[PDB]
Amino acid sequence: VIKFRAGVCEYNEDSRLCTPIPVQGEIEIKPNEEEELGFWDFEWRPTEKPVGRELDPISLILIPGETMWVPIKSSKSGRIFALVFSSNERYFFWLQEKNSGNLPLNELSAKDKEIYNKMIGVLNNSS
Repeated sequence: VIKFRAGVCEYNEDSRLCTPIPVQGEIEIKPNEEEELGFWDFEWRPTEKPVGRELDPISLILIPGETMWVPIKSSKSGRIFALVFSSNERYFFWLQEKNSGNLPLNELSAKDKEIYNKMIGVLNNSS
């Protein structure tokens, strides 16, 4: 429904560190495929398949209190949209373009207030 360019970022965490492996795809904000599961998919999907990491193509639901919204969990490399889960496979996503990583970090993954506000609202929302 609402599409943007993104990749995956690593599942690999050591101290919540990550290094980008350049991988392309698209993220799509949806309210479900046929809108009856109950929860709001972020469908990721490849133009280049995920590598270096345990992650695969996915259609993944944002469930309150099982999806935390983390603005950036790292400080090695910017551009970290993190959705972290309670031992059900956490998924990290990465901004495909550079709009972050020229400046000191904050809540940046692209932007601070916009993304933070978008992420919290889609997250709570539930069908």
